[PDB]
Amino acid sequence: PEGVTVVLGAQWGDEGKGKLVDILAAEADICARCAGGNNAGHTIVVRTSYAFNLLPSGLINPECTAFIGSGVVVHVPSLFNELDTLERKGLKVAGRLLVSDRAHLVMGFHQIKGIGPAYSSKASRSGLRVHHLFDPTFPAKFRKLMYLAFAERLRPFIVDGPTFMHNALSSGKRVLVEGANALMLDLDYGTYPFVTSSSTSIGGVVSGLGISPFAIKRVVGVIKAYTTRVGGGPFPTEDLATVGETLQEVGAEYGGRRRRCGWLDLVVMKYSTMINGYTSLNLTKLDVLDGFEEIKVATGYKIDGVEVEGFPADLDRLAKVEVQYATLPGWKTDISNCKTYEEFPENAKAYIKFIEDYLGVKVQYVGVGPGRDQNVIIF
Amino acid sequence: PEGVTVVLGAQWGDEGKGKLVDILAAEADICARCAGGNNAGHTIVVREKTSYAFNLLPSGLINPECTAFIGSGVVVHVPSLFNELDTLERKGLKVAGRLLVSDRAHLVMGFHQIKGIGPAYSSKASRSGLRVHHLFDPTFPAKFRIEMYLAFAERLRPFIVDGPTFMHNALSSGKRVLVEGANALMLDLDYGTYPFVTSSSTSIGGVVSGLGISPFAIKRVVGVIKAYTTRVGGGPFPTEDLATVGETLQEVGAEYGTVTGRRRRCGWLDLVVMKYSTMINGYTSLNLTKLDVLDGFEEIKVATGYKIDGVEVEGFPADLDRLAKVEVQYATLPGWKTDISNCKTYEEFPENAKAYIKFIEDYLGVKVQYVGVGPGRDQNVIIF
Repeated sequence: PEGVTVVLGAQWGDEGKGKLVDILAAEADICARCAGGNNAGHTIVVRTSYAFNLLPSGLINPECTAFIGSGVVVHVPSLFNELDTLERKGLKVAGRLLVSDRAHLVMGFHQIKGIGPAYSSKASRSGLRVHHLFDPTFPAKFRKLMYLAFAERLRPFIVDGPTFMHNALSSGKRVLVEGANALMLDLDYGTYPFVTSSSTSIGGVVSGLGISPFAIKRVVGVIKAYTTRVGGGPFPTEDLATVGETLQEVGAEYGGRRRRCGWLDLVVMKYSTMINGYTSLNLTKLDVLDGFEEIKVATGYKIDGVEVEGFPADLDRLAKVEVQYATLPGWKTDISNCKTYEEFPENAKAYIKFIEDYLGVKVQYVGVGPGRDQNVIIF
Repeated sequence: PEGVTVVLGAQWGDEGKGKLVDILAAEADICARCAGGNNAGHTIVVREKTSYAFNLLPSGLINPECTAFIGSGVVVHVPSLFNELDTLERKGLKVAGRLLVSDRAHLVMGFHQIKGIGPAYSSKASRSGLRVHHLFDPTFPAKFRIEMYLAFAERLRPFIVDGPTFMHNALSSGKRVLVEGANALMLDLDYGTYPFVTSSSTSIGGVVSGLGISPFAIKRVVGVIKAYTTRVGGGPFPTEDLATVGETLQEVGAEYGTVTGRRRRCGWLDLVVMKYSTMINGYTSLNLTKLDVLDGFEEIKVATGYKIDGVEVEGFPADLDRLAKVEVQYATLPGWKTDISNCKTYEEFPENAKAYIKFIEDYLGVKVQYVGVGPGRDQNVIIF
């Protein structure tokens, strides 16, 4: 598919989008970050473990060019620390990495991790951008609150972002975008104030790459088969007993701190679908439910007996929600080695179909194990 | 077009997008602001003449059956909102009851203005900002660290909606939505002449984000391009004319600040800017405005390229020092030396006004659909 394929986290993050991106990166010329900081650290294992944080994980495909868009905020020392770690693990990066000269810089005083403060300076228009590193007045306006050494290593990566991307699109490149974090952590549309400091959604891709909405061809939402959260604020399907602990342990849901775990929440997913306009879904970690006799799925919110439309901006109202559940029979079998849709147990299919039918969006990829190879492509 | 039609300023603002909005609002069910603040002062005149100032509110309200929507991406100063609203109604234009505001829009507070748009977007990024739903939150006074905003809260209540749902329902039931971009592309927080830009997106991405919709829902994006270039702020301005061309554009185009009275910086049409602008926004067609301002020009220059040290510059430079050293390549086109203000079809245009339009079209590869040829409401030409 010529043009732009986008991969977005659909919930509150850690959905495990890495394997999909890796699958998709094999058919992509360019892999790009459009927004956010080095705040969505994640690892993928290949034949050897590769850590990606600021850099597009599509770099695992050797013929891919990686691109950092103008919407990103960049901590230069972390960038090179991350790059050097990858190359000293045998992955050639330097000849394939391009950085928009308009991306903003996370400074040392920003970490007094600094992503939020960097986006704050940006809004203030007192922030410094990548092109400032080659500006002879850089030291002066820095003092108004070593990089020069980094500027030299960075110099050959620098491009004019709008131009690079336009040329890519014009010459018919297939471009893959890796969304940072996830929808419910979006600055506008997430559980504010428990969100990140920038767009995590599809608009952030249009803004962050400076492209036409017309160039977006696919938007694949990554939906974990159950829900997790890291931060505070409400979490309607959270389980604080045995179910929560089983999800925690079987799903290896830790950063070292355990993640909050809960049933799948399709009220969240319906709102997420509304904002992002998913063309298909990646249902991940489905194997984590292999041992469950029964599986509940949130299908509705009520307050004082009346159906609640959409997702509430007010968190006290969100806290008062009474969750309506569907209960689905488990499959009680190891699906970790399924390789076609047809090998799925009947109740695993039913589970996928329930999600599809509820959301009106087809499920295209299914992650069924921790390994790179452990996926099912449905169409 | 069922779905979203967007109107975006293509240069550094003040292109005169009002007549276009007025034209499009007549065929729109909903008119929306998606991003920015009360920062784009603009007026519409109707018939024996009466002028309506729109700032925060969609000027699409000039069509009486149209519903106005303020998106989640907007930053809102509530007292200004009601000052503007009451003035429109006290001139006989009914607004209250056609106006809906996303409960996720952020609030411009008084201490932000010590206009406050920037500081409000700064609080948003810090996630310490207050949003519209907070006005109905009993902890509002606590985290403020007032009596007037609670009074405003009550007037505000029947306007408040869930933004994503309202827009989703609108698109589902086939409503025609018109989005009025604020300011212009070269003032975009990412892509403009930073730091001489506004504090948010003025471009097409800000629409997708600010209304919380799918890129697929965007049907048309009409760029408003003034027949010459103006600027208000500091920083470089490649086609700026500091002499007689500048003063003539300034005077004939009435290029004075809305409230400040301060003359705008004026220069030739710059298509290098427009090529870059097109690149970001992906215009489906163009609105060429104030073409009549060139009616008295014997020759008209148009920037077609930038060079630095004799070598052509691709795109637009992020570095302003590099922009400042740009040496501009101009084409020179013969004027038409005639009054085009009463033309009402393309065919009535003088041969050299047609040439000017075609030159713009051929250079940018985007067709010109509307041409403004005078200050009056009626004074425009629809080409197709």
